[PDB]
Amino acid sequence: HPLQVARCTKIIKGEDAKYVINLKQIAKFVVGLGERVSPTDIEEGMRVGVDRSKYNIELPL
Amino acid sequence: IRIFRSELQRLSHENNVMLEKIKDNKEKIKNNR
Amino acid sequence: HRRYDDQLKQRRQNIRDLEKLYDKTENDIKALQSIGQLIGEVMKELSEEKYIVKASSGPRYIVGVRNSVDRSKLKKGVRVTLDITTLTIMRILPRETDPLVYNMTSFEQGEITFDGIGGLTEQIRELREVIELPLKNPEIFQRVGIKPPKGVLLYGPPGTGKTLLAKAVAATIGANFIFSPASGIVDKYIGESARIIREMFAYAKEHEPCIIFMDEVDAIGGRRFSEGTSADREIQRTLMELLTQMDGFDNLGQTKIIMATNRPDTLDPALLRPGRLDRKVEIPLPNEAGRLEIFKIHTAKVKKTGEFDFEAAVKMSDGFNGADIRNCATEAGFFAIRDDRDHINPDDLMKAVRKVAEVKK
Amino acid sequence: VGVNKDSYLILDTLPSEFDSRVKAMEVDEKPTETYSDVGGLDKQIEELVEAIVLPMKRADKFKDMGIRAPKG
Amino acid sequence: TKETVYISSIALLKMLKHGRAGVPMEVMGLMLGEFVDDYTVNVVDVFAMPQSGTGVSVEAVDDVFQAKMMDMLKQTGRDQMVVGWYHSHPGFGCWLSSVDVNTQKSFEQLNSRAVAVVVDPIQSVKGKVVI
Repeated sequence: HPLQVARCTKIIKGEDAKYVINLKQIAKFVVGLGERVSPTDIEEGMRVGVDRSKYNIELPL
Repeated sequence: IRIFRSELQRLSHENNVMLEKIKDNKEKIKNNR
Repeated sequence: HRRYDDQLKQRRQNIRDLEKLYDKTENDIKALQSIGQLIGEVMKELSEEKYIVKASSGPRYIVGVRNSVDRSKLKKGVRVTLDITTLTIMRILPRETDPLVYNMTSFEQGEITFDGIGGLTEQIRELREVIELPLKNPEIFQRVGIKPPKGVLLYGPPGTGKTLLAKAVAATIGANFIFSPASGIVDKYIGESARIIREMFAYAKEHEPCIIFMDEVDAIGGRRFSEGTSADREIQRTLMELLTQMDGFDNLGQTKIIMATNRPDTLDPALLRPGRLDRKVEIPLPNEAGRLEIFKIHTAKVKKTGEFDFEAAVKMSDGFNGADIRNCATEAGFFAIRDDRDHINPDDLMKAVRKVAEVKK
Repeated sequence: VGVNKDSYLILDTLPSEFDSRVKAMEVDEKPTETYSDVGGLDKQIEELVEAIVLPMKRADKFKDMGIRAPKG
Repeated sequence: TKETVYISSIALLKMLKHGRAGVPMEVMGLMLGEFVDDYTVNVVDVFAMPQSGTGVSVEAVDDVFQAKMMDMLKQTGRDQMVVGWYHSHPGFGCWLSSVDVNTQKSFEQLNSRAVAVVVDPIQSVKGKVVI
């Protein structure tokens, strides 16, 4: 599934429920500090993933 | 003797009153994060 | 009885200690509910109730007065606080357009006082009456009707106690010493170069008294190859800026500017005119008397045995600056760890003094 | 730092997890390298140990003397 | 399709005031009133629910808060049903979010029918009100 930047355009909840990785200079989204244990998931939007460079987030889908 | 006894129950109650108050704040912080 | 007291005190101590913590978290949530507020600069003031702003968050805006606002203090390039939606003037901050913390490195006071470096005493004396007195007392120069002094020049090799004299004049005034790297004043964008000089001058008046110390005036000034065009126009733009503010309507009063140059002959003759640099101090090699006063001070603050001989070291030393005396202390100290001591002794001192002599003239 | 995206207020400060060093300086943290790559350099080794290493260890000894120590 | 939803003055005033300070983080509350037959929705009062610092959500509705305000309302003599909900949502006024559609679908099954009132506070300073 190629994604090298992954918007989900204001899916909003909240603790959490936005879970969006953007890797682009403009907008730095870090989901750091070790584990979030998930079955499959960051968040929704055809684009669960963790770009080409990973701000933690150990590799769903 | 009396003075000590009457004080002491009120002090036990005031710990609970704070425990609500801090409980509420913690909830608030969670929505914000 | 006995039981009831032991709980009561301890429970009284607990409730207070918990309470301070809980209120702090509740004040925290309050502070967080607040909403952002966009920063701009006033481009020019259009009226008394309409202003033109170049936003530092957006495009160009017309913004208005709020309540109880300062209406005659908003000038070109002062940083201002504007509301997110209201778009009216919420606050005025001091002018800033360049970091203050790396393009300007600040040393509040000086590292050393101005009578602890003693044996540079002549140079101490004539820096003290040119720089300190107009800052402290602008009134005497106004009352006579003469100009306060403009610029002062330090010349000679760096670390002849050159650096000392510059740090030291600032301490006594309680000025901020502000070291500016001249190359960094070399941005390759439109007016960045203009911007940086101006901002230091503006900040010098806000945070007054202050020393703006400009190190090397041959990366932004100097006489160049021949002053043609090879990339000698970047250098020409920088110098032109210095010359225009000094000569013009702008002036130096609680902004003192200090130039530093390896040798003074290398500087443009405009800079050599009065009305740029009136004071021109030279830094020579000290006297034997001068060396003597500097050594006694230097060796004083270092712990040493009664059998130490100041008299012997001074005699061996000729052409020594503050730095050379400092080397003799540290060199001896290598021999003093070696000789298994916790203090400096004549044996350590002689060897050290001869080695520092040998390495140089 | 953690700043809210719809409220514009600083909720928290973090440590660095990804911040630049200003990439153009090269880092080798405590490479294991010995005085036994090269022999025969004894005198220079001695000189070097006094210049940096002996002060570093006997910072205290230099403090008791009262003396300035060499940073380069 | 066509319904004249009747807004009380006090509901309006309190919605514009709150909504203007509340942005850029979304704010919601509950609308009180009555259905009368059909063709008519009367809104009588409105009260705020809490803010959340990244915007209100279906996950943020809290039934205990809404409940405790109504029960206390009753002993003045304010006895109304819920007829809907208000939300700020900048850049919504003729469009709805997919989250907001789904949110409305849960709410209207509890009521008989329900309005999603979306107020925009940006063009409420331009000599017009958008609602």
